[PDB]
Amino acid sequence: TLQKLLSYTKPDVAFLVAASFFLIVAALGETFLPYYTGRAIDSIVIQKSMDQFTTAVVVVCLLAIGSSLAAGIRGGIFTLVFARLNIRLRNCLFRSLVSQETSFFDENRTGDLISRLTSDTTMVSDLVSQNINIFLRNTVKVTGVVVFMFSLSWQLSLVTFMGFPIIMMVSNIYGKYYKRLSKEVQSALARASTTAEETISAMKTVRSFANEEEEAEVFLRKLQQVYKLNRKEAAAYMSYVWGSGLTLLVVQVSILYYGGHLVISGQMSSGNLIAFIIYEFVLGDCMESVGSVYSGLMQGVGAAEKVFEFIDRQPTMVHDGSLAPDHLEGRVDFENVTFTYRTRPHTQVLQNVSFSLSPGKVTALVGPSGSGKSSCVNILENFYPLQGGRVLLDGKPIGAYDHKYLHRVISLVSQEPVLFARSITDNISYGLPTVPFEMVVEAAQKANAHGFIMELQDGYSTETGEKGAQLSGGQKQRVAMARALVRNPPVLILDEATSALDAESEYLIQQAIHGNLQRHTVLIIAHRLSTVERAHLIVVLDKGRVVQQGTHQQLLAQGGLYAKLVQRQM
Amino acid sequence: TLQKLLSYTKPDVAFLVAASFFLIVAALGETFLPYYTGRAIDSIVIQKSMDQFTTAVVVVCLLAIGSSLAAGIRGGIFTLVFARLNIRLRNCLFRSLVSQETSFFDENRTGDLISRLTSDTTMVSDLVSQNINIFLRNTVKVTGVVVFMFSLSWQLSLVTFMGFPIIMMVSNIYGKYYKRLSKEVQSALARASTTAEETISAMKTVRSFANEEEEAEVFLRKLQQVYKLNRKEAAAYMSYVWGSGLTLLVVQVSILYYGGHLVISGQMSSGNLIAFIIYEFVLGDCMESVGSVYSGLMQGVGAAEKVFEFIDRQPTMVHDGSLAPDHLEGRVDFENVTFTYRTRPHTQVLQNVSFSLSPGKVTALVGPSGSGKSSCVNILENFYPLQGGRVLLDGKPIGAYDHKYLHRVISLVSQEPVLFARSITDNISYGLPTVPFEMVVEAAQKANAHGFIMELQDGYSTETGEKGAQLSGGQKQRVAMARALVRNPPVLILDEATSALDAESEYLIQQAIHGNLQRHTVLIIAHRLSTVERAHLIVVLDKGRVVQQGTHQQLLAQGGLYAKLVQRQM
Ligand SMILES: CCCCCCCCCCCCCCCCCC(=O)O[C@@H](COC(=O)CCCCCCCCCCCCCCC)COP(=O)(O)OC[C@H](O)CO
Repeated sequence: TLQKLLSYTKPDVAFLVAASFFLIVAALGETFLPYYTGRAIDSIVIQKSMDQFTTAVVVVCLLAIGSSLAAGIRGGIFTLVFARLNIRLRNCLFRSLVSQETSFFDENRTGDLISRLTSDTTMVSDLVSQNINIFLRNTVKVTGVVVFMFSLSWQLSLVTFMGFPIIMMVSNIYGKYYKRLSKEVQSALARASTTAEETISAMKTVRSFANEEEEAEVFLRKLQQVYKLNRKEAAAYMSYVWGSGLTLLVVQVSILYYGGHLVISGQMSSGNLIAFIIYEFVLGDCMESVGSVYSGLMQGVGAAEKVFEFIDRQPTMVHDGSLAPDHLEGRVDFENVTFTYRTRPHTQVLQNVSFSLSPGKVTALVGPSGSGKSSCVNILENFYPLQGGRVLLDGKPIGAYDHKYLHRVISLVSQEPVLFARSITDNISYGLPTVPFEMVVEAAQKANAHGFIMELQDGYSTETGEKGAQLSGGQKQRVAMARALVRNPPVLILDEATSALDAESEYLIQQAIHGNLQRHTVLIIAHRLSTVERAHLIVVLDKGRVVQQGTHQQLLAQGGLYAKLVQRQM
Repeated sequence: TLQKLLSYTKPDVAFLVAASFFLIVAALGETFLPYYTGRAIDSIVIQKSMDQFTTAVVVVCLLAIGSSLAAGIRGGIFTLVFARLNIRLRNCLFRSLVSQETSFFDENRTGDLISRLTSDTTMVSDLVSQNINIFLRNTVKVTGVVVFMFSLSWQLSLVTFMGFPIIMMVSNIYGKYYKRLSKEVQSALARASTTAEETISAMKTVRSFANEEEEAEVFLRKLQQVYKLNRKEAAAYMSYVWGSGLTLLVVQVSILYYGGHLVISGQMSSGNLIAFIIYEFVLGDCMESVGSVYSGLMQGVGAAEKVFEFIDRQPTMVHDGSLAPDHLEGRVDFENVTFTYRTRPHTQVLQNVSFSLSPGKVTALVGPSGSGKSSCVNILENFYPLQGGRVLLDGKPIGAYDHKYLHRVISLVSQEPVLFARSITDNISYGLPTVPFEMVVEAAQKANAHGFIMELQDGYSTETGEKGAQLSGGQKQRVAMARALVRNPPVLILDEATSALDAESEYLIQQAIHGNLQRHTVLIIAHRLSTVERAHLIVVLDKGRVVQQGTHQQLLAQGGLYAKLVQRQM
């Protein structure tokens, strides 16, 4: 997958080569430093002079200042690459995530698709800011240090290189054993704590049995076992500290003592021995840090397969519409449509339904509250495709009209009309470009929204603050109705609350003034039967099939599947 | 606090004094080491001989071995103190988190009252062990190091003490500024992620407007602000590294050069210069470690307050009642009780109810399906207190009796009878010990619990696996029904949920043996109006006063609110 992660850095090679060059300079400065420290000490003790001027100068000016400056500049350019990579991953992932067909969002969760947008992209940008930085820096420094301490005195080099594996071996053995015993104690305490968790979380029954003493005592037993487990963990820790400490001591004193014999023999200088000891410590620390960072880098490159998982997934439907004639009537028809989801294809919610809607006239819908009525709402909004059948808007199917045009000639208001945390002069005129104020005023009046709006804390621009949860259901549905009416839509798809505790004048006036005195091929989805009393063609349905048509007077006349419900209401 | 926290270590004084002494020894050895290292280098350079061998000995054996062994023993004894303190706190906390009156369990949560237990007692023991370890160790070692590097050469100590505060001040300044800018960048990225989250989490209403593109654009610009906020953070990081590095360098080079002149002038000996530089490094490291760890210690004692608020919180309702007669009659009478909650004391959910149960005679209780009927069982089980009224039980009220004897005379069967993770021989004697297994199977046959026990995959003594889901509704109902008979209770209580998943076999076994044949003053709080199949009395009340009594044939005659329920339902 690293053939991809390169391609999302290809517009950053300028920053990358600048940062890499200054990284290499920083490492070389910090690995040429100890040799000249050794030359300084040797200039003190061997030739007692003021050659120390020139050597302290060589240390302080070029090597030290160069290391510090290059370190700062490498830090700067890597922070810049971090932010630019973060921004471009977030933008590409979103812009190709918000263009999937809705069944995508029905399958996958929402907390997961926000984890994969904040935390995962943070990890896959730290993979290039931090971990590759540290790993490459310390690799260059380790190579430099090894070559130096070979050039200085290869006897001590051979000694310490036969030495370091012994330290690593004993430390790793005892550390792994102690870690195992520590994990065992942690698991024992959690298992012993789950009993207290349950007896706390179900205190009613225990109270009913007067059995609290025999829960304190079982906790005392299930804990008093952990102590006898823990003594062994203490002993293992003690022996681990002894083992690591004494092996490190033996290697270090062997180094210093062989070095002493060399310096007295006359095969080195005091400066080169001090240089060798400092190089030994630097090599130890750098080996430690390189060994540490591999966990983080493995975790990062594992996280880099969640972003690229979604950042290019082909959508399963195309919005290939082209037509957009400005003049419609609104002949919503259905041609034996049967529809099922993509989540459970064997169950059925609509079977060969074929019912029409007369232009410019109300046409409600109702069912047994157990069959699929909402599914006709979700099919007409062109969310999901169809299995069998076809739907058409004034002759041509809805698969042919232009996308924004199609959802501008239809509308929707629903059971839970969500209002995004914005201004109410924006929530109303949501999807269409900045229509002026007076149209919004006429719209809010035409849904009894303008009533309360002027009585809020500012009027129209009262942004729906407090994380967008301040308004109540009545104003909610009325402002939603205002939102659909702004577009002047030839069709409308309306839904009604199950409690129906609102003013309720809006729906009857929609059957009377809002949609009856104008071209509005309104459809209704009614749970509360307070609107059955007036309609045009109540097409009651069940099991995904049409059973009755015509006015609900004939439903009362042919009292099948409907007259049973009106007695269930009273 | 600190005083009680000390009072919960009082049994550990032996372990504490032993570990403290060994901590002192380890710190003293590790601070005596570098002086003798400097003496070794001295003997290499100044008087080139094998007088070095004495000093390599006095470094490798005494100081190094002693330091490492003492560190091992200190680590071991602090692990033992950690586990003992953790155990004692958890035991005492759970001992006094189960003896509180149940209103205290209603008010508080249950996720908190386990997170508190586990993680907070972990923190309180971790405070003492880990951080008093680190703080006390580094205090002793820093005192020793300062005394030495004053003993060696005082001009050098005065120069490095003019040096270290300047390093600390410059690092402090620039680190504060850089952390400020990094925090602002994190906040801006989180804000833009929230504006993307409100569109991910509300996809359907967005799709309804063909408004994904403007959402992608809003996200793009809300990101392209972060880049401009981030360049300033890059410059802050640059200057932070430059400032810290250059100050540290100037201090170090001034010290090394002044030491060079000191060695040239005969004022010192090169071994003491190496000793002084090693002491400078050690002192810097330990100062940084203490400066890190004080914050963790303060956080630890800030968490250590959450335990002692519950350790000795006195219980509200004390079960000081102490009485247990041999035999009894079993006449329960709710006598003008004035019961009141403590979670919403404005309302009076039960005010002066008056009705008496009869020995062996069923007394069903149903109500208006919204009013307070579910409280009577909690009144009977002596959960909550009561202001006025006295439930007289055979000469004495319930409050006078023994706790265990009380809940051994009375039982209950909840709606969803909670059954903890045990075996189905444990549960059928929860509080009652030393039960013969044939009594268990007999009192399981009396409620038809023998059915799904033998066919379950382990025989009789099957453990309730998967955290209590290997049984179902009617199963666990028959289980709890088997519970309420193993104790031979002269009083019984029952309840049942609105689902009524059992196929009415519960009522067949109610009227079978322990409702008519055996003497059990059965009460019942039944939904769905199913208990009217048979009754020896019926109480229907509302909010404290009883409106209807007598057998249900009077309820047919006195058709108030009752005869309409059987016809409205289906
Ligand atoms: C960083 C900016 C530097 C600017 C220039 C300053 C010039 C003076 C400093 C020289 C540059 C060194 C830069 C990198 C060094 C980092 C590693 C380090 O500091 O290690 C020292 C400190 O490491 C420690 O923490 C020491 C603690 C243990 C003491 C070790 C004693 C000798 C080992 C034998 C004892 C055996 C027991 C071993 C237990 C670890 C080791 O001291 P040394 O005496 O070996 O050499 C230092 C030299 O004399 C400076 O002039």
